[PDB]
This record gives sequence, C-alpha cells and structure tokens, in this order.
Amino acid sequence: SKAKVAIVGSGNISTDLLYKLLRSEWLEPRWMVGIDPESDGLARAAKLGLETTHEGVDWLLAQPDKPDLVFEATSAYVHRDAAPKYAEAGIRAIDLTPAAVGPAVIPPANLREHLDAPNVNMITCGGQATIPIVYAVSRIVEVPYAEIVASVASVSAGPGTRANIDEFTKTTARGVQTIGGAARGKAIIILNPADPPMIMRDTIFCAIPTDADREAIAASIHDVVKEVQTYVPGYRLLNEPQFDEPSINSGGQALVTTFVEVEGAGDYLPPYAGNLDIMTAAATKVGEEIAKETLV
Amino acid sequence: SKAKVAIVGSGNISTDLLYKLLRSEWLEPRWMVGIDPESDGLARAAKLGLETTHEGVDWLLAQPDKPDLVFEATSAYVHRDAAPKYAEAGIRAIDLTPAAVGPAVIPPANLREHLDAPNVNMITCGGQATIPIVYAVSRIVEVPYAEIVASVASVSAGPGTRANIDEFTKTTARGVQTIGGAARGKAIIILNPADPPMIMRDTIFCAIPTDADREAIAASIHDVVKEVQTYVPGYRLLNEPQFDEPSINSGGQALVTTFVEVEGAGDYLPPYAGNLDIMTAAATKVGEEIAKETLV
Amino acid sequence: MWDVRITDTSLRDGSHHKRHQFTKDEVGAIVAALDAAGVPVIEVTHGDGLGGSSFNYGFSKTPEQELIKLAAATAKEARIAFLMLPGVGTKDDIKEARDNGGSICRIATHCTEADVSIQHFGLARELGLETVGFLMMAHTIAPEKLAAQARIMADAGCQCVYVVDSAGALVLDGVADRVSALVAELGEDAQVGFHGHENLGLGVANSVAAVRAGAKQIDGSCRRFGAGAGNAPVEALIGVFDKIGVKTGIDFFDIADAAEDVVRPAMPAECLLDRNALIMGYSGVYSSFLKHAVRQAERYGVPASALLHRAGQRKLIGGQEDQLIDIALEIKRELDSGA
Amino acid sequence: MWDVRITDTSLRDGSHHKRHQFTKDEVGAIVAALDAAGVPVIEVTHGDGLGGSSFNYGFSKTPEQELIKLAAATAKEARIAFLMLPGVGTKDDIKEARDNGGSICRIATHCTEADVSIQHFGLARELGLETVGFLMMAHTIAPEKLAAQARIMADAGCQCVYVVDSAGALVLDGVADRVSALVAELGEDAQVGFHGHENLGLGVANSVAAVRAGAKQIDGSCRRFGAGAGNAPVEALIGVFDKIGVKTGIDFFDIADAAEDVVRPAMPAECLLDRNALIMGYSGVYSSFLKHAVRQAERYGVPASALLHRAGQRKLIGGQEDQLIDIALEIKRELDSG
Ligand SMILES: O=C([O-])C(=O)[O-]
Ligand SMILES: O=C([O-])C(=O)[O-]
Ligand SMILES: [Mn+2]
Ligand SMILES: [Mn+2]
Ligand code: NA
Repeated sequence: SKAKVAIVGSGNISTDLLYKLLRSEWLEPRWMVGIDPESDGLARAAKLGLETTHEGVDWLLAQPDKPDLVFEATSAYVHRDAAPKYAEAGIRAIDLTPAAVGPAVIPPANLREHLDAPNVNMITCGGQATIPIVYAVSRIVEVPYAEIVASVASVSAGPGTRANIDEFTKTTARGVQTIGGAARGKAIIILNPADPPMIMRDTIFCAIPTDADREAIAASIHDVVKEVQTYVPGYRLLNEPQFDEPSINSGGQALVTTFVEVEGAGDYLPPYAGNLDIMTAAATKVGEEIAKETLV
Repeated sequence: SKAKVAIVGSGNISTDLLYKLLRSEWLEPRWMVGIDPESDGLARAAKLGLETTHEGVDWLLAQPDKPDLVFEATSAYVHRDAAPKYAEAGIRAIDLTPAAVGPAVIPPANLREHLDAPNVNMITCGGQATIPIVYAVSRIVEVPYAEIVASVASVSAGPGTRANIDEFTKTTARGVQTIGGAARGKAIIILNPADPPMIMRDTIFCAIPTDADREAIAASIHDVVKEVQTYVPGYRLLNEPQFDEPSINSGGQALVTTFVEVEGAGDYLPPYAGNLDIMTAAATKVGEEIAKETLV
Repeated sequence: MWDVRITDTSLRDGSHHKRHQFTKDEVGAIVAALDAAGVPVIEVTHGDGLGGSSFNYGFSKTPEQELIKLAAATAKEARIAFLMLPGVGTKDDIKEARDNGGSICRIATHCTEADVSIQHFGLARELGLETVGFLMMAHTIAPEKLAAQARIMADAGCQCVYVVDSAGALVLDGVADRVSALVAELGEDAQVGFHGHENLGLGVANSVAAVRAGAKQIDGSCRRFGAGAGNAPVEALIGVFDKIGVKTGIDFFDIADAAEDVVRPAMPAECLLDRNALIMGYSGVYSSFLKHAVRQAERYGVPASALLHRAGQRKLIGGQEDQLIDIALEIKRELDSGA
Repeated sequence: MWDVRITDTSLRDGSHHKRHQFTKDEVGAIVAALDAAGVPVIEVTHGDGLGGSSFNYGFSKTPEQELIKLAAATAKEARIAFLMLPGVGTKDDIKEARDNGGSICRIATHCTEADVSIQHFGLARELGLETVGFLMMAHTIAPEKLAAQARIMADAGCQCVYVVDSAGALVLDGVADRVSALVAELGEDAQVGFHGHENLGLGVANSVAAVRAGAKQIDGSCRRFGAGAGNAPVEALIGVFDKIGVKTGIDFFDIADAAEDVVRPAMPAECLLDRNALIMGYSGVYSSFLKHAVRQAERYGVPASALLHRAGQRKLIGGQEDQLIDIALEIKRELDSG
C-alpha cells in the first residue's frame, strides 16, 4: 500500500515533484494545495487525479482522510506558519523551503538518523549535490576544511536564490560542516548565462591528511556517487577524484578534488535545471525512505 | 708693416672673416671680391674702407697692386677654377671652401709643416674644433681610433653643410686620421633646432692604451685648448678630460673623452654661430703665421 | 579636486599576481607611499574579493581583514576600498570590512547578473559605506544590455557603476560605447567608472576612451600590479592625464617613485604581455585565470595556452577557475584516446 | 595583401635594448620566425642606423652589414629593411646595405631637418631601393610644420613618410593629427607611417589612431624589443588589428609563438615601463638615451631619472647621447656641493 502524500505549493518545484511522486513505488500524491485559483500548477494536478484547492493549508488540515506525508515548496514564511499545524495534526512534513524548522537531511549522509523526525528539511541544491562527496571523504579521513563550488545556468536560478544568495552560501557551508563532517565549510555559487543553458556542475575540494589513504578515499567517493545515482540518475562523476600535495595555493593543505555534473530528469523541469531537479529527487527519496521505515 | 690681404666671396663667412682681419696685427684687408653688386657683404666691406668689386676674381687679378694673401670663402667649384690663377699670379691662397686643392691645416697640429705652401685648406669647422684635441692625445699616446660628435644650431647650418652632410662627416673623419694622428677616424654631426640657438659644442672620444699616462694626456689636452684659445677666445673645455676603462659600450677599448664648447665672437655672425666663427678665426691664424714666417 | 577619481588596485587586483601572498609590511609600505602621492582610493582585498581565500582562488598568506585594518590605520587621506562578489563574499563580510576601516564597498557581479547584488548595495549604504558596482566581463554583452544591468545596481543604491574589462578584451570604441551607454542611462543617478586589463596592451588608452565618454572614476595599479598582463599602470595614467588636461590630484613624479621604489619590489616579477596573457585578451578569458592555468599546466603536463584557449571556448566567467582542472583532464583524456 | 604593412624593428630598434650585442645566431633565428609568421618587413641595423657603431651610441658585437647579409639570405618572403641617419651613416653605407641584400632604405632625420636627406633618397631610388622617411621626435613641432617636412622627403623620392614618436610622448589625438596632416599634404605622392614608443603605455593605441587617420605602414617590435619602454608590441598589434578589421597578413597565434619562443630568449630582459622610461615619455626624451643614461648614472653616481629629466630640459634630440655625460657631471657637481 502506497503512502498517501500531499503537496503544498503549486509552482515549478511542486509540479516537478508531483511528476516524480506519480512514478514512486512507495508514495501516492493525492492532494495539491495552493492559494492562487489561477495557478497552472493546480490545473495540472487536477487533470492527473489529485484533489486540489486554493484555500491553503487550512483546507488540507480539515480533511477526513489525513495525508501520511506532506511535501511543502512554498516559502520559508509560509512553511514556518504551517509546520506547527502539521505536527499537531500528526502529519510528517518534508520541507523544500529555507524554513529549516526541522533537521536538514542528505540521504547518503544522515537520512537514517532522522527517519523518525516529524519535520525534515532538504537544505539547498548545492548541499544535496556536494555534501554526499564531503561525507564520502570524511567517513574515511579527518577533513579539517571542505569547499564546494556550484555552477548553475543563470536561467535556472529564480528570484529565490537570487534574492538570498548569501543564505545559499552560508547554509550550504553550514551543511558541509554539520552533515558533511568537515570541521569548516565554505560554499561558492557561480551563475553562468551561457546559451544553451549549462547543466549544473559542482566542484568539491576536501582538505585531507598528507598521508591519507587515497585509494580508500577514491573508492568511498565512487560508492557515494553510485548511491546518489539510485535517486538522481543524471548525477555523474566528471573525472576520477584528483589528489594534491600541500602548496601555496592550498595553504599548505593536502586535498582531494571531485567534479560532479547534475543533469535533471526532465520530468517537468528541463535537464539544465539539475539544481531544482535534485531538490525534488532528494525529497522524493527521503519520503520513500520514511514511508518504508516508519509507515509500512 | 702689414700684408695686404684680399677676401674672395661676400657671403657670411667672408663678411665675418672681414672683422677678424681688421683686428689683425699682421694682416690688413683691402679687397672684397664679389659678383652680386648688391651683396650685403660688399656694402659692409666698402663701408669699412675696403675696395670692393662685383666683376669677380678676374677683376682682382688685374690690379697693379698685388694682394700678398687671398682668402676665399666661395664654393668648391669656384675655388678650383680660381686656384691656379692665384698660383700663376704668385698669390698665396687660404681656402675656406671644400675644394682642398692644397693641404688641410689645423694650427696647433700641422700648420708649421705647410707655411711655405702656395695653397692651404681649412678643412671643416668640426675639424678645426676637434682635431686639436685628437692631436693633443695622439702626441702623447697611440690612438687607434678617434670619434668626434659635432652639435650645431640648425639655423647656423647653411646650404653648404646641408647639401653635403656626408662630405662633412667623411672629410672630418679623414682629417681626424691624417692630421689628428688617430689610426682611424669617425665624425658625427647633429643639427639641433632649439630656440634660442645652442652654442656649438663638440665631444671628442679617443681610444687610448689601457696603461696610458692619463696625467700626461690631460696636461696635453689643456695645453692645446689654451693654444686654440689664442685665436678662438670663446673656445673652452666644459669639463676635465674623462677617462674610462674597457667596456661593452667601448668595444673593449680604454678611452679619454673631451667636451668643448665654441662660442663665436659675435662679429658679423651671432655668438651661437661658432661653427662659422672657428673657420674665420683659424683661417686668420694661418694667414698670420704665413705672413710672419714666409713674408715679414 | 579632480576631474577623475583614481582607484589603485595594486593590493586587490594585484593580489592575483602576488598569488595572495601579501604581508602586512608590504601593504603598509604600499598604502603609505600611495597615500602620500595623492592616490584618493586604495583597494585592498583578496583578488576575488571578500571571502576569496580558498582552494578555488588560492589561500591568502595574510587574512584580508587584517590587511584592510592595517591599510585603514595607515592611510591619512586615501580611503580604503574593498571588493566583494555575491556568491563568494557575504553581507557579514562587508560589515566586518566596514568595522575594520574600509569606507568604499565595491560589489562585483558578472555583467548579466546584477540582480544578485541588490541586497548588498542596500546593506552597504545602510552601513554608511560609499558604493561602487562592477559589471564584470563587460565585453560579453552589448552596451544597451550592460546599461540595463547598471540601472539595476543604481536603483539598489549603487553610486558608481563600472564597465569592467575583466579579460582585457575591449578595444577603444568598445569601451567608449559601453561607458557612454551607462552615462546615458544613469544620468545624475550614478557615476560611471572603467576598470581595464592590459591583455591587448590597451589599458591606458581604454581608460582615456572611458574618460572622454564620460567616466569619472578609473581603476589602475601601480606598475600594472594585477591579474593577467596587469591593470592600467597608474603612473602612466597620471602622466597621460596630465598631458590631456585631466586632473587627478596625483603627482606624477611621486607616484612614479612609489611604483618603482615601493610597489615593484613587492611584485614577484613584472606583469608580462606574454603569450598566455595575449591569448586571454584575444579569447575573452577572465584575467585572474592566468596563474591558475599555469598551475594546472604544471600539475597535469598540458600547455597553459591550451587551457586558456579552451576556457574561452567554454565561455567560463569570473570565479570558475575550478573548470581549468576539468579542462586539463579533458586534454589528457583526448591525448590518450586520440579523439 | 593587407590594409597595413607591419615592419618589425626587433633587430634594429631592439638593438638599443640589446645594446647592439646581436649575434648571427640570434638574427638568423628571429628573422626566420618572423618571416614564417608572415611579417612582411624586418628591419636590421645598429639601433642608430648604418654607421651607428661608435663610442657615442655603443659598439656592435657583430658588424651590422653581416647581420643584414644574413637576414637577407634567411628571409624567404619578408623584405629586409635598414635604417640610416644623415650625419651618422653615409650614402656609401646605403650602397653597401643594398649590396648585402637590404631592399628597404629608411632614412631618418630630426623632424625639422628633412632637407639634409634629399640626396640620400635620390641615391636610394637610383639604387632601386624602396624608400621610407622617418621624421624623428615628431611631438616637438605642430602637425602643419611636420607636414611641410614630409613634403621635402616625398619630393626627394621618399615613398612613405613616418610620424615618429621617438620619445613615446604623443597621446592619441596627437598622433592622429600628425598622420592626418601628412596624409592631406602628401596625397598620392607618398604613404604615411607611424612608429611609436611605449613610454606612456600608448604604443598599440597610438598605432590604431595612426591607422584610423590613414597610416598604411606601422612599426612595432615583437615583445616590444626596442628603445625605452619599447616599441609597440607586434603580437598585440596583430591581435588588436584582428579585432578591428585591419588586415596585416600576419597570424596572431604564430607571431605570439615567435615573440614568446624565439624573440624573448634573445632579449636581455623585458622592456620595462619603469620610472626612467616614464620620465622619458613625460619629458619628451629620445628613447635610445635610456641605457646610456643608466650607464652614465652608474659611472658618475647620480640618479638616472634626474639625468633623463634634464635631457628633456636641455631639449636634446636623437644622436646627442654624449650630452648625457655632460649632464651627469653637472648633476654630480651640484651633489658634490650639497
Ligand atoms: O578585478 C575584476 O573584478 C575584474 O577585472 O573583473
Ligand atoms: O627611429 C627611431 O628609432 C626613433 O627615433 O624612434
Ligand atoms: Mn580586474
Ligand atoms: Mn624608435
Ligand atoms: Na587569483
């Protein structure tokens, strides 16, 4: 029996998420909750069999058959208002906004720790793409510092990241530490307007001991990449992990450098919107794992 | 008494020579011979009590009263035609043109050799200015190479120097060799258009042996400057002789460098026209020595 | 006072050439010398602005904040400027720089991406910082498009928007057309600046073109101290501006002495118009890529000229030095495979 | 074909920077590389032209005539040019350069002194040489005065008259006005060229201004290899001319390789925009004075910068290096007495 889930939000993210959820072995989207009766998102959900509404989250919380899971892609302010209502109603929430009222989760790194959480947060696209690599290195050796550089097509950066570019860099850097296991994290984001739009790519630099077991590190990275591929098929390693000795450039630190490319599934979002696709792919993954662990 | 001298030509050099002859204790100018009846030089001459003519040199050959000495500042063409006539008439000739039908004379160097000559040539202004310095060095040590650089106000350089600039450099270099005593000579002339017009200066470079007696050289240079000053009062050393060791610049040759400045008397020509002044002053000196020795 | 305000960026853009190895002794000496010469604005930061110290751009020998702090304590007349890039630095960094004595905040974005800086200009103005905006890689878009992005910065609180020839790729009229377009759009709302690189040997003349087109602020570095073949040399800008009747308040002889006696000894070598730099200027490659390309060339045994040409073809922009590694490996892969 | 003929003077103007120490091997390599990159004219002479080897300007390591001969035997497409200055070189030197395979005779006078070159252009044409005229120190007189002098040269047989910024002192419009004045005065009678130094960082731009004003010949040197802060860098010229649609026939990548791999190793160091060169540009000092001033500064323990500043005040012109010693002694006396 598939867990019955609701989607709050009716924009691009929500619509892409709807399509992924329809494909799910473990989840069944049944409700799409919006506020704009004009919303194209609500129209699409109706056509596909979902029950839709424009009276917002209060309408959802007054339904006889409560959702087992709720995915929210609205805004931090909106989800932060709704979150207490989900918890009282006993509905597990997966938050795709920057609200972060609940623990941030990256599936190959800390998802298992939080399967019982009533509210989980999907951090950032940069986090979802790069933190598994940082984790893959730090589970093998001490990583005093790790640095991620995200490169994204300008057209696939909406007003959200654009208005809050700092929060992206700070939040991602924080996840690199707390979830990635690096002692200090840094994140950089580059918006490139090249036409045709670039597929998102990410470079991950991790400081490692000068005597580090490089083969074990490389093997660990390959393992985490295959793992991420179970839920993001277009997540690809561009080169072997590259190793370097201490230098002026690296501030006397030995390091390993990993390059990934994140191609979207093209469900609703275009392939070059891997930054958005990875959010909805990761969210779906987290939802399915919760359903398997606590809901079946 | 005084030797009666004739000036042939009525141009700048001639008219300026006029004043130096007037102040001469051994020479008395009596004729200026011209071709242009309106020449500014002839008018000046006649005004100063000289007999003047416009018929040309042929007129001068026909006077009952024979000139003891004739100075010609016309052109190489004119002097060559006139030269044998002077010889036939038994009139000693001092040539300030590039004709050079007789030996070139520099007073401190080789004048004593040619006092008996029917025809002496005054070489060039650069020659009169610099060759005494080269001689001063070569009479002390072997000079395999000597180089002179003449800097002259553009307005002082007339049509003669300009039409025949190669001949100036070639003739001066040759004189630096044959009269100055350097095995090899080179001359450079620079016309500087600065306003107000520069006083002519010259730089003389002589290669010398590396073990050369520098004190004997410097003493010799000072002696020859004083000698030149007896007929060119505005002739002076700008600096003490400079001695330098073998270098890349000097092609591994040791050398002594001498800097002179030559200010004219301001007779018919302005003081910056020292290039024209030194010809007339030197020419007058030659005439006076000829008059002393061979005549009076 | 001046017709054009000169900013020296020997200690920011020059950090690229220095590979971010500046010491306090070097910054103090240079700030004092430039200050005494009359330079009104001295920029001090990591080459990639606040938060630049990293694997990607190179670690600083001395934390930039300490250098800004020392610069502000040294300068008597000059104001200290600092650069920051949204996506690299943060608002927290801007506040820290302000607290350390920086008084001019220069916020840089790729020329098409001005809207990411809106909050940064707002904060900077609220902290009482003078603002300058950089539209980087300005050769990549047309003048009217650049002017629209300048208007975004202006509306956000930007007091002067720069046309920034990051790749040293603009030629003369290309600078003038861009500067005039910004002047026409901004009018009285903001000044217009130009900051050029020397990769085609046109730093000084491009700056003159900008000034004639209406620019009131010009960047250079003493002794060209900067990325690529360098920035326009300030000592030469002053010489030329003196001759064309553009007042800067900088004494030519004093700044020449500073460039020669104080700035030069702090440089690892002269800034060269060499093959690599020329390629960047010809290919439109972001100038700070230069020494990173040389580094990857050594690391992977491929020619730096090739890395740089391909960076151009890939349309990489400021901040993307990491892709040079990917380009190096691509070359190694093609060499093995024979593709 | 081309819109502009580039002359490389790495091996002539660069002789100043090389201190006239070029060997046959270096000339052979450089000529070969420049020829291959498509450079149509390569100038080879002592920096001060034929007869330049001297105490005043510096002795050549290798006789210039042997360099011309080697360059002519090496170049398969490019023509070999050579420089001569009336009052330094002679008509005899010109004939010898032609005999040695030189095909382009470039005759340089101070810009107010063109009339002393008249018979030199005449002889050169008689010898079947293509002629170029250099009016040196061209910033010193108004464009109209410069144009009068250009007319003297053209009427003597000069086929292209250069505006020569010997001091690197012209700025942009200053070049354009001079080139325009010459183009207007010369018309069909002769082409107009530009030769600029880098003493104010304007070498390439001044060359662009010249071309836009009608110049059909431009001088530069690979890697700036030239007197003072250098000549306009040929490799940058080509890149820039490529962007603005001026055809030269020279491959940018090829000439970039030559500058980097062949010309540069033959340089004692990079040409520098240092304090001395900047002073020269700001003060209007003939570029070749640079290393001679530095030598005199060291010989007499006086600052080169002051020496060069005073060279400008004394209004020295090309060829007057000897006067640097006099200036050095003057500075030395002032110093020696507080
Ligand atoms: O320094 C800069 O910001 C540039 O050139 O883009
Ligand atoms: O001809 C030259 O080299 C000059 O005067 O610049
Ligand atoms: Mn820059
Ligand atoms: Mn030159
Ligand atoms: Na850098």
